[PDB]
Amino acid sequence: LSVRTEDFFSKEAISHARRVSWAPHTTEKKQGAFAKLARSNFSFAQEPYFEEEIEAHRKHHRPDVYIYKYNVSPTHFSLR
Amino acid sequence: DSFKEHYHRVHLPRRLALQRYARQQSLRNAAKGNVKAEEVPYKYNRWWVNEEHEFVHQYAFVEDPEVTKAKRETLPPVTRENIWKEPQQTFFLPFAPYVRVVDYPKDPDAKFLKPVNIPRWKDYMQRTKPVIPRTWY
Amino acid sequence: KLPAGKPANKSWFRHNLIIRRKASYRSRWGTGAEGYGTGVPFSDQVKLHCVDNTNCKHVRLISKATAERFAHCRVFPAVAHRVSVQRFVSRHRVKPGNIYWVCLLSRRQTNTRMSGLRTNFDRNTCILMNDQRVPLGTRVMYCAGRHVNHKYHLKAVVLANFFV
Amino acid sequence: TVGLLPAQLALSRKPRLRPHVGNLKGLVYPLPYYAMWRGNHNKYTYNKSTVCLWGEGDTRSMYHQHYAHAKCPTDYGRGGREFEYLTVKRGKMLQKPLPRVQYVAEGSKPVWLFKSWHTPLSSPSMWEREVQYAEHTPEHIGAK
Amino acid sequence: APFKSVLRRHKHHPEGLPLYNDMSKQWLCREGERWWLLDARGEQLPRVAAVAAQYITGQHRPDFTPGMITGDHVVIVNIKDVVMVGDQWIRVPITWQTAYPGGKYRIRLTDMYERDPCMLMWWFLKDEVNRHFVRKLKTRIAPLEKAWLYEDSIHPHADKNPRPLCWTDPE
Amino acid sequence: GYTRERTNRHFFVARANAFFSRLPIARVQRSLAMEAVREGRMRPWKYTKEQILGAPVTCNFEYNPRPVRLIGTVMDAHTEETSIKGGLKVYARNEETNMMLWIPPGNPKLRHEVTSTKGSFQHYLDERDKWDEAWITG
Amino acid sequence: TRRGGKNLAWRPKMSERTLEQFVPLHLAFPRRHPNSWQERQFHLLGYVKWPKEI
Amino acid sequence: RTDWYRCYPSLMREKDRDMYHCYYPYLFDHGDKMSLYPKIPENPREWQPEQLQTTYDAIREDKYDAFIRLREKFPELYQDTRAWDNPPPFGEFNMFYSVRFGMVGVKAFTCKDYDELGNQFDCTAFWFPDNQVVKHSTRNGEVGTDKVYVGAMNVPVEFHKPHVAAFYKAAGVPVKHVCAGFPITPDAYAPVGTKLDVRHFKPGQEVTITFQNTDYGFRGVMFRHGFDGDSRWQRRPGAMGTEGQKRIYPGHRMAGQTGAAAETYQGVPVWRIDYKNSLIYLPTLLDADVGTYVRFSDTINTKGLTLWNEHRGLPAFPTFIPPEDEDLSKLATDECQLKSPPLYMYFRDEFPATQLVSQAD
Amino acid sequence: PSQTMSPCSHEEEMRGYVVSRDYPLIDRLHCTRSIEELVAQFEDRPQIESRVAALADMASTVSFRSDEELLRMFTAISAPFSVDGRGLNFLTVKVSKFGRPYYVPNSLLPAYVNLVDATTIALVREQPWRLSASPALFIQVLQFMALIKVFEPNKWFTFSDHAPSNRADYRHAIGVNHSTAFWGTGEELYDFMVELLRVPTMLDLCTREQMVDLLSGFCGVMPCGKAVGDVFKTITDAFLRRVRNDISGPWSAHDWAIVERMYLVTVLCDAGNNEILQLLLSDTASPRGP
Amino acid sequence: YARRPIAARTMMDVFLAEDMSLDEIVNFGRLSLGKLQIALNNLRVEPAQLLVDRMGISYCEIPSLDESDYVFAEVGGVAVTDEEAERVAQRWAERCE
Amino acid sequence: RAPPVIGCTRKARWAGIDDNPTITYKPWDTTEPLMADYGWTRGKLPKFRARSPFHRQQIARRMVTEMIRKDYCIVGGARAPALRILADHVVELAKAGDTDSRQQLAYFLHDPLMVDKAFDEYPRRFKDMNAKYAMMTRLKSRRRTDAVAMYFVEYKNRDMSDNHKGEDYSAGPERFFLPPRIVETEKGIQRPPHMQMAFDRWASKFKTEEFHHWWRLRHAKLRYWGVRNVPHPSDVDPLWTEKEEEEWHNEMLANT
RNA sequence: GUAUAUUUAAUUUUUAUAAUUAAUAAUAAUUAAUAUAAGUACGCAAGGAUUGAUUAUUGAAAAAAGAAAGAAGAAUAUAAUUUA
Repeated sequence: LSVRTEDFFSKEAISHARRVSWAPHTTEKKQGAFAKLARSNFSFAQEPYFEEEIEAHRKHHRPDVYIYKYNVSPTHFSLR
Repeated sequence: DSFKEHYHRVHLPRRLALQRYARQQSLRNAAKGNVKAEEVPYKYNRWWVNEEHEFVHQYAFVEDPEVTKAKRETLPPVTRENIWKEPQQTFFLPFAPYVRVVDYPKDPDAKFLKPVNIPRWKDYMQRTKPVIPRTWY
Repeated sequence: KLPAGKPANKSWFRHNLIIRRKASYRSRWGTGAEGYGTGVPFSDQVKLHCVDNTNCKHVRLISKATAERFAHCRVFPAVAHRVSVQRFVSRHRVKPGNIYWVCLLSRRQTNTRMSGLRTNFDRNTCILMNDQRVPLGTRVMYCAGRHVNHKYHLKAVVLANFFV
Repeated sequence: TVGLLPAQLALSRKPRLRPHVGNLKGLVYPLPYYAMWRGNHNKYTYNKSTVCLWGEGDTRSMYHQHYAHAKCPTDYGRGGREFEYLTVKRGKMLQKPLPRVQYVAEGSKPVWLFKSWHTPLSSPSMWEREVQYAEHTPEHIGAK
Repeated sequence: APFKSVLRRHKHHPEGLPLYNDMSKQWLCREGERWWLLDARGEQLPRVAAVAAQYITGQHRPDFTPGMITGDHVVIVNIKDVVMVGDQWIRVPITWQTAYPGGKYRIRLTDMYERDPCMLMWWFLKDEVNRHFVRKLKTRIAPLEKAWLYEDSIHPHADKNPRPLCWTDPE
Repeated sequence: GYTRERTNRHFFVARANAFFSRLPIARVQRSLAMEAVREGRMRPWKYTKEQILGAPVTCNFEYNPRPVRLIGTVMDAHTEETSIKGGLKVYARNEETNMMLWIPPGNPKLRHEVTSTKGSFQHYLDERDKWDEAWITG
Repeated sequence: TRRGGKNLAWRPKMSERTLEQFVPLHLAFPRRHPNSWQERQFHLLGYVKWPKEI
Repeated sequence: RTDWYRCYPSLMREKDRDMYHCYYPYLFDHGDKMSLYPKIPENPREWQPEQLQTTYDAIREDKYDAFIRLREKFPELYQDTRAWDNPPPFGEFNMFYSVRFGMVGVKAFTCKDYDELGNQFDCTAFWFPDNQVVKHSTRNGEVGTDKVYVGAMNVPVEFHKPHVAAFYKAAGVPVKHVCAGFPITPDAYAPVGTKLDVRHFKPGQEVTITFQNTDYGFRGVMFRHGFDGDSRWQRRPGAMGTEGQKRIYPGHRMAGQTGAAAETYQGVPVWRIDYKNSLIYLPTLLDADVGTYVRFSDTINTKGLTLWNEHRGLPAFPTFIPPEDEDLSKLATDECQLKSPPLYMYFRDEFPATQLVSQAD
Repeated sequence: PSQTMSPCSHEEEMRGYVVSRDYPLIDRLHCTRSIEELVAQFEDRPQIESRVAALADMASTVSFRSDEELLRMFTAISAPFSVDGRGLNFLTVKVSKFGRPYYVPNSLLPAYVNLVDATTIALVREQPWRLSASPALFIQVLQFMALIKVFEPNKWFTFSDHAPSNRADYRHAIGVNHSTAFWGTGEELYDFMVELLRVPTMLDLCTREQMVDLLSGFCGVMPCGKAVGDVFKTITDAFLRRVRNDISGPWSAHDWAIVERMYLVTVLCDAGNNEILQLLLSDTASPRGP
Repeated sequence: YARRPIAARTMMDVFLAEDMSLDEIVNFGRLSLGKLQIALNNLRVEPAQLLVDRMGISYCEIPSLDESDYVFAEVGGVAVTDEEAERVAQRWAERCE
Repeated sequence: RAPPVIGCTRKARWAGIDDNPTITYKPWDTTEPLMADYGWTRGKLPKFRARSPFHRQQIARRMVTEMIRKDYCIVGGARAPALRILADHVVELAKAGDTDSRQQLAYFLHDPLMVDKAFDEYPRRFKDMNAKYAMMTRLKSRRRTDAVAMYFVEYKNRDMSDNHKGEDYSAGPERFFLPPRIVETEKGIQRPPHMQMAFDRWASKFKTEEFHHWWRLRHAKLRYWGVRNVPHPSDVDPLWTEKEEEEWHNEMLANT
């Protein structure tokens, strides 16, 4: 085709989970904010395992509600 | 007859028989009345960020028997005029060509006035592949 | 024999120094008249004419391979062989033992450009050069070649009036 | 551009990067280096079970607290060095519908929050949710 | 006296090599053959190979005769699930060689499995069959062809009702 | 014999020299020559060796920075009629340089023009003698 | 310089440094625990085979 | 000589194909539906301790909803994300998948041509006689085994052997002197009996040339392989252990029949197409006799790139179909020639302006 | 017009074929010749090339033919073969450069292979309902595939029973038997027929004679001589049900002969129908047949 | 599936007066071709019958125009202007007349 | 750019012609009629075995001279096509009829009388013939000596030929020095007087008795050397006698 | 380190058709010249690198199914140059 700024500049290779948002303004890197504020410029483990995250308000206050032998919550089940 | 030569000699017909059994699965499913051919699911999970924070794409292509039959039977569309009139460029121009020359800022010696939209030399050297999300050149 | 227990060839260094083409039906040193890449670089003891105000008149080459195709990617040391005399200063104070670099100006062999041009000069021509790639002579008395237009021969280009 | 010197592509003495010229058999797809990590060969493609670490082909049946929640059982593939950089499979492709957001009213007009790096990361607005539905607002705690 | 022709069947000859299952020889008898199913899930590979070879070569029959090559077919399934005792999966070598000077191939059971597990099972069955009969090509080859290997649980021999093969370990 | 060197497959053993008459090679080559003439890389020429030998030729090689200008004779000509498979020999003689060069026609950069409508065989002979003496002395 | 071993399916033309990452150490599959060891591990842990009703 | 170290795509291992690595939202399979959460088994007894069966994860739901909303309402900004949900259709040319068949042509003659610069190319002109897709082949439908057999030149009935004539009769295609084969992809199929024009290629693309070398007969080592490791030895004088050579190793350059052989030039650029006379000029010289049936294929990659792409161009997939109005019999030979762009960048007699002492411009 | 069409007699006119519709691009030739004419040519000109051409035309025209036309085609084509012989064994030239001769089949074998492939494509991939609708065609195809040893292609290349060949089941990487090994000749068609039997409306439409012929065809096609277990069980069950339902009504010596043929077929397929045997032994109205 | 056997081993072109128009030439050629075809068909007195029987001619065609001529839009690398081409044509016509 | 194989390289005996640009060297003007290079390449005549190129040239001259003397000549091996091509070249020279062509043929051949005979008869004999003037039949009888294929090389248009008209060569005459057999229907033909006189003078030599003594001495020489079937010079008989002379004289008078 | 057997090279002569697997030539060729970046990073200063392009080093390669005692040329480069 032709030459383009899309070809010029490369985006950050960040996973969906890590990405805070897909907005055009948030497209850039996090360290960009610090670099702008300072007016200057400047690796997964072998077995990267994460335990599933939960909403902050629900996880910090989990009701002690149970059923026959399974914990029941508005968002999650479990076994106990 | 080497060990592996004998192994493959014995098993290649056996692998063909196993594949024949696998095909017979769908053949029964069709003779039952369900003429629709076996469908393979589409995999959305093909774009990844590897351990070194590098973009990776898995290319998955599915061959449609109906499309293959149509191609083998009917003529293809007439070739576009541009395709057969323009040549195949012998070079591959850079994704981010570097041009230090620019006539916008007075006294071009001043670096702090160069347009930012044009690439840097580091970008020109680094941009050997399409942008991250994109795969086709 | 060396190394003992597995003798090798003692010509390992000269193998790096020289460029040799396996003389097989698919690979040969042409006569220089068929196309680009055909010919043969000069050997060590080749004697050639040195055209300049320098007292030297004949120069024996030292490089195991000398040609125009790679006159800019290699250094051609050489030794003055038959120096002239006067009857009466650095240019005229050459000696038949001193060693200088040389810059090819022509080859008596058939030289083929990539453009299909073929040329046959009458004399193997060179000029003395200091280790800083600056010619000793004040000017030249022969025509250079297209290979002499490289930036590696800047002073030679400046002095040599006519190219080919 | 034209004033700069691009890399030779058609004719050159430099190594033309085509390792597949004398190492692959039969059809070779234009995708460069698709069968390179295998050892630069396209044989032994009939194997269904391969050497697998946790989270790979045959470990789908087994349970591992991480992959059991962070990887679909049907999404498992081949071993490490036998990774599937390119797959070709005959059949009718099936575009299964994408997931539909749940616990959202029908016809409700959400509120949009424009996240941007100009807002400091520590601010709770960054951790807020972009698309905000009226039915997601707890009105009995006073929240708007 | 007996005379085996120097003009043998060669792998490079268009006539090709035979399959002793479809051959008819004085020392081949498929009339008394049976069919067994061996599920090699969680069973040590050497033990599975030995157990399979015992039935494949016909040594499990009281009418066994070394000259006569008669044995029951064995369908080995779930070879992918075959187990090795410890670190043997990567610390056990498989060595072969070509006539070339370099020639030598040293590989791991892990590599053999990643290429084809049935190949590894075939290697161990070959080792057993060679351990017991090595002096004759026909004896070395025919039982191996009698053997059937499948890494998955799906095999096309359902039309033969292969009875499950039940055995016990030395322990 | 672990390798083979000869192929006996029909595709390779087959030759179409029998059917070559279906395509006119000479007409295609003459069309290429006429295309070169139209583009201007060369002009048509229909001369014999007797007619051309000894004729003066001016050569302008569009090298850089200064185009190379030479005047020489015609030692030989490959063909007597316009054709891509041509070529012409020249003996250029500068102040102290005697270079005999073969120049092919149709090259956009090597503008060679026979500046005279005729040549002299006596001139060719004496120029050839000069070249022979120079080559022997060299 | 080797005159043999050119079957890339078994002798890949890659360095030991490049193959080290692919050498498995915590080999999840194929498994290394035979079925005969299941009861032995059960007893070692000390559990009991209670009747189904219990 | 080789750059396999350059030739390596960004490595990845399937253990990393995790929800936290996916560039786009990670979707789970629940049968006929795609979900953001793992499938909760129907039998609750299969639940494991410390295992959470998620039914509504606010973080995933919000992030996915925002992603979908942005993709739907800002298509231009998020065009590159379209391929995630809208995969390219099959049967259309694909840059990394589509492989199209080639052609068979006779080596017509040799000539010399010149670039826009002063570069001379010793071109070989290959004639492409009546070419047609003679047959379609596939080994029981196995993926990747699709092959197209293309004819070379018409021929009388009496010319061929009885079995070749029978093969052509069974095919129904007009009898052809030569028939080559090309492995392709299903999308590249063309119906049997199709007519192939020289414009199937492009002036500046890259072609793989398979031909038969000229027969030089039985020649000695000086002619073939002519120029005129260690097994076991002790580096130090510590001990005495060695392994001498007890025979001739299989790889040993020795006198033999040098000549006829299927040679294959890889990635020769095309230089000129003359579709009126059905000729293709390649700027190279072959070690083959005139009349050899050369096979032209399309090089699929070069220097880590793909021959067909938007930057360079796209082919007449599957083949070139000439328009209806045009009539080659109504055109002259000079009106039907397509010259390639320059292969080199500068005048090879000189040096590039960067390396040149002075330039005229 | 552009020239003159030199006159010629009707006997010397080129007919029976039509070019493809898209001549300028697709210049293939199709055969519109009548099946009766093709069979007449096949029977009156026994030359190898004539038979090959007739078979090629038949293979081209299979999809355009009807059930009766296909029956006539197979009946005419099944002439040269015999039961005990080795079908499709057209060995003409003998090459013994290595030392053990191998015999290369002539052009007839590819003709029959292409005919079988065309029949498979027509009756499986294009018109799968035809086999179910017409039981006579189902029996004819099976009998043809039994007469020609489709599942024993090694016989196609074997020259003597003492040295059976393996050109159909051997394949080396260097290039041996690349063009004669692992042909799926009749595998797909046989699998489709087995599925049709296993899913029956076909047996409901069939006649007892047709069922006996079908079972015989299956046991003949199978290289071991015995039909698949499921197919044999299904056919035997259907035949027993029909015999029990129709014996109460009028019965004929032809029906008794059909029952005897079914019993013999079962014995040949190595099973034994105890009910049929007891019925035949008990019945005394009519004498038994051979 | 094949062409009819050879029907002509010698050829001879028939031209009319140069003043005849292209349409007239085409009409005459078509009329002659049709008459000869009818003569051959009836063969399977008049000039067509005499040609077919006595002379022996058994073929006639109307070949396409020889378009191999060059459209010289540039000579020696210099574009041929329309005015220059018309002037050259006029000069040649005047010299011929 | 240069080709892969550089320089004039010898190829297989039966190899194709490639138009790769290489410097071609020809020993001389091969287009000359009788000066043709011998080689196994397609552009050269086959080089039959000889002790040297000079010996090959001598053999070619002898073969052409014998062909002219008697149109028919039996030659063994690769020299048959060479003889046929040389005969065609001689016919071309005769048809050209230039004085330079005649002098060239005189240089080539051994017999000026045969040169004159060719330049006199071949023009009118092949005036209506375009290209091929000599035919080369292959004889199923191979030479017992070395088992080499034999070729009967003959001139065409014998009827138009004047001195060789009605000659049948199915079997040679009774004696090699007698006029060749004549077809029954062509028995009245009369040969040119000069050729007839030359043949008569040549035959008189053998008619002499000293030739009979030489023949007996040759019997003795071959017997001594080792040739087996050489009857003793006591048993041998003269080829020519008085009664045979008069019978052959009557036959010659009848044939005219 | 003075053609037998093994061994190796090649062949067993148009095979319509390379490649399911066996074996097998090229796992960083450095290096040299010039330019870009850049007269930048860095350095108290003089000074000043890392570094994927071009050139030089010029070659580029696939085993197994059809009919056989003349020259794979009716030989002078056309699978008939008219030819009697």
